[PDB]
Amino acid sequence: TELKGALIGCGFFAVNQMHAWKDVKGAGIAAICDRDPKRLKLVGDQFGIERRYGDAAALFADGGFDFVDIATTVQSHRALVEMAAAHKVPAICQKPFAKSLSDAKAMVRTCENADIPLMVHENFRWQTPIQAVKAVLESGAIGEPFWGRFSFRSGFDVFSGQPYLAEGERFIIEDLGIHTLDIARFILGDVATLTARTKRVNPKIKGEDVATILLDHQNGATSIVDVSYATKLGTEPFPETLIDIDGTQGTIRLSQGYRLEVTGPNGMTISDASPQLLSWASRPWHNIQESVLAIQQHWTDRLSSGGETSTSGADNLKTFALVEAAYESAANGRTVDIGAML
Amino acid sequence: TELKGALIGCGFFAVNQMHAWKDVKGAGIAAICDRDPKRLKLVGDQFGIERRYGDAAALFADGGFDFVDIATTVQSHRALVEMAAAHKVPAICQKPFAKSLSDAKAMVRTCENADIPLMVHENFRWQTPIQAVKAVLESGAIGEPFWGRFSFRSGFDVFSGQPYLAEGERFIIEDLGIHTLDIARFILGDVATLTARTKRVNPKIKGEDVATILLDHQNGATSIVDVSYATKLGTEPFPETLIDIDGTQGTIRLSQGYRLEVTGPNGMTISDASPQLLSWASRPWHNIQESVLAIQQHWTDRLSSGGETSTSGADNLKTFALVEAAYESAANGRTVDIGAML
Ligand SMILES: NC(=O)c1ccc[n+]([C@@H]2O[C@H](COP(=O)([O-])OP(=O)(O)OC[C@H]3O[C@@H](n4cnc5c(N)ncnc54)[C@H](O)[C@@H]3O)[C@@H](O)[C@H]2O)c1
Ligand SMILES: NC(=O)c1ccc[n+]([C@@H]2O[C@H](COP(=O)([O-])OP(=O)(O)OC[C@H]3O[C@@H](n4cnc5c(N)ncnc54)[C@H](O)[C@@H]3O)[C@@H](O)[C@H]2O)c1
Ligand SMILES: CC(C)(O)[C@H](O)C(=O)O
Ligand SMILES: CC(C)(O)[C@H](O)C(=O)O
Ligand SMILES: [Mg+2]
Ligand SMILES: [Mg+2]
Repeated sequence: TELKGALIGCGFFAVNQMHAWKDVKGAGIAAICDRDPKRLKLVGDQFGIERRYGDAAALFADGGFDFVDIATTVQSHRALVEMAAAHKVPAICQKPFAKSLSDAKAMVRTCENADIPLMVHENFRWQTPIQAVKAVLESGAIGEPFWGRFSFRSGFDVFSGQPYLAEGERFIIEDLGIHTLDIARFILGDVATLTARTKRVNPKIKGEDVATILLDHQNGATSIVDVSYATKLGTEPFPETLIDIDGTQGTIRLSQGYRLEVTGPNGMTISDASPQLLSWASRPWHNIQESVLAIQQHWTDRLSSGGETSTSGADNLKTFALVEAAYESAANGRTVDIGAML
Repeated sequence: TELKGALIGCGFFAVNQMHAWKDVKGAGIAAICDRDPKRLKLVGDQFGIERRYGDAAALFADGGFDFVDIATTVQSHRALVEMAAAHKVPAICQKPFAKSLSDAKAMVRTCENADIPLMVHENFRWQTPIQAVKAVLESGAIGEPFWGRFSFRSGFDVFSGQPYLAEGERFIIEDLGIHTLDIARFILGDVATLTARTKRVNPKIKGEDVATILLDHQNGATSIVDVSYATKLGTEPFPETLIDIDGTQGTIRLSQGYRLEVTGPNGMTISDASPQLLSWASRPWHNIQESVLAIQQHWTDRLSSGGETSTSGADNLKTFALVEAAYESAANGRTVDIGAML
């Protein structure tokens, strides 16, 4: 049977989510919503969507959908999730989850009280290369992991497609580090303590565009999360996340161009962990775009079976707390206890 | 007209220093000293040295040398440098400089009061690839540096050539990280604050074999110093230090195999930054062995010109403070102020 979705926020990234919902087996978009009638019209016509709302309140009043997909900017996330919980509509919410850890917890609390699933659309861990790093480590190929590096250093002009990124006092950790930190948790488990440093290099923005974060994982592992939008390389890696993992019996090295090198007791293997190229995908976004389909299918599968999602609201709190801790650490110059925040 | 040197400590690394002394123009070794008569004979015969001593006191009593090269283990460093100062003999001392920052400071003050040059033999910054990274950065090719990584991750059995490294409670930071931290200072300047984590992976050693360090440089830059002797790769990089620098106008990437990539406003260049393999050198140590010639020739030039050496006693205090601070940080879990130690 065929699940019916409403997408709220028909913006730049929502277009990818709409393409992917078409591709998803067992779900489709029955209605869309946007405050901007130019976007409502553009996306409605492109994807052949008849039901079109100028405000979310009216969309929820009319009903007719089994889940909601919140692709708006952060300012409206809490309100829209709360509206979803009040109407008992299962909700997907884009990152950043909320404006603070408090708002995030209240959002998780409200959805639990209404007994509806809540998933954060956190798609970086759903990329094919990141899945492959996880599979290799889980298999036992390199023994117990003790050290990692998770790197996203770019000079790509993200500000064209996403103008708001140049305007906030907070930029790179909230926008991108949120993903890289999620990957660190996904691969090496939850974090106990964290230390962070930030810098603004680009003179045309208001926010920090370089962040370096040292993680002490609960399992004993140390990792480095380093992110930059001021790194000028001869070959632009956007939007590849590069990963080094050292274990007691081996190494994983995910390097640029999706090359995956695994050394264990048996010896070295090299694999191509490149993503697929979907019909609607576009270089260099294709890795992210594939991961949109993966996470949207995952949601659809879990909604049908009754299980929890991988980047559930509850789980995402442990990612989001690292974002808020990194800002705190960067300002105070202090190591921050994550356990105490949650 | 050559400067006549005396070498104290005819151990395994001293062989490299003796070879290089032969190559150095304007200096040579006239006497040697070792407490072990087997080593005194081996090195004496190999290099054709007539004057041979069983103790440094008798050596300094007889005199007849212009400088002293101390290649003993750390225990006798303070005593030998003090003997040198009291006999007004310019002194080179192997790393680690001393057992504590306190001893090193007193060693520096004694040489300053005796009006004699004191160089620490700290040779990693004299490696051809590392000099190449310095030169590129100073040229302004990548603008002002804001971020760096300095990385030495090996699975190499250093314990055969140097069995004392397996014995002590302190291992990788004191032995290897001392170099990596010195390089970080050389490239990005002095450090204000420091945070460090350590781990023992290898079951068959007493000390820590993994260390990850975060540096806040006085000039505003942030760097990562990560060192490991428990890293099992498909190609062994021992003993290469891999360096990434990001600047306002470009990047530097010194990668495995002495590959030096520089991206700036005029495109990207790729060059070979590998060492000259000297007649007496031997792979893969030829990197370290060339730097022995470079630093000893440097000493000899500065002893003639009367200028301060690059890794002088006074300079090396600012590297040694970082080793001490890193052990402290790793035990405390706290960030350490470097300026308050000096
Ligand atoms: N990898 C990823 O998953 C990924 C990639 C890019 C962006 N994002 C995230 O997606 C979100 C949206 O990013 P974007 O670049 O598409 O922004 P955008 O500004 O292009 O789109 C937001 C849209 O939502 C509408 N909107 C805002 N508030 C609303 C409300 N209360 N009701 C109805 N409509 C509303 C706006 O009119 C706009 O069209 C952001 O939170 C961003 O962090 C995620
Ligand atoms: N890249 C480098 O610069 C590099 C490389 C290896 C070792 N080292 C350093 O060089 C030093 C020596 O290392 P090694 O591996 O050659 O050690 P080693 O044990 O081979 O050599 C030390 C020698 O000094 C002698 N000795 C000790 N105390 C003495 C005293 N009071 N008087 C006279 N002789 C004495 C010993 O008999 C021994 O032969 C160490 O401090 C080490 O940290 C530096
Ligand atoms: C990769 C980008 C540009 O930071 C995007 O905002 C994202 O969150 O995926
Ligand atoms: C770190 C090494 C290679 O073991 C050696 O002691 C050195 O200082 O070069
Ligand atoms: Mg579908
Ligand atoms: Mg000579």
